[PDB]
Amino acid sequence: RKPSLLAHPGPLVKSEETVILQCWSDVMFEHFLLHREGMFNDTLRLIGEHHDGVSKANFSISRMTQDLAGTYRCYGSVTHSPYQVSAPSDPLDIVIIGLYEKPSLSAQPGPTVLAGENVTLSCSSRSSYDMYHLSREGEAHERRLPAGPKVNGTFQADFPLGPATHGGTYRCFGSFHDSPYEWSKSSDPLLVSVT
Repeated sequence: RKPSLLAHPGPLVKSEETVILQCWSDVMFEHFLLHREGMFNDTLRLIGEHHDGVSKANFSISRMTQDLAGTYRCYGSVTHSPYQVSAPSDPLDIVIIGLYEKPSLSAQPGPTVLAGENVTLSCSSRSSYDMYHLSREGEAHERRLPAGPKVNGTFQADFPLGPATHGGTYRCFGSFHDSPYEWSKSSDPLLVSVT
């Protein structure tokens, strides 16, 4: 069975700041394997610490650098079965943010709608970002879309939210094709409310 993987304080890290990745399972794993897919692929074996019912292991990053950015997954293991590991934790993208000008985030028809209204959030900027990333507070994986051709000055991606059900606070970021885990500064948060 797969462990959990979380970043403290969060997966979106400013350049040279710290982040700690933690693997944990209510299953008493002796060791955890933390695997990163990115510019520098690596798999680290961490010793599981037992904390009253929980087994967990940390991988601490003192200064966030692009070599540590990427998609991470954790596996739990036990020594009586050295050649087998648990199913993988859900992937967690550790990204470096705050590297470029923050984009603009707007909602159509607007940020306050009735349930069912078809809402679209648009991320835009004068910077020539190749991709935009949409983050919703409290929701795990960022959505992404390629920026639309420059419509004379502006580069933008339109994220459909579909018929409104639940509100949320959204933020967005731009990135370049050369580096999928290096993003701009966050747009100002947008609160979408649904009645």
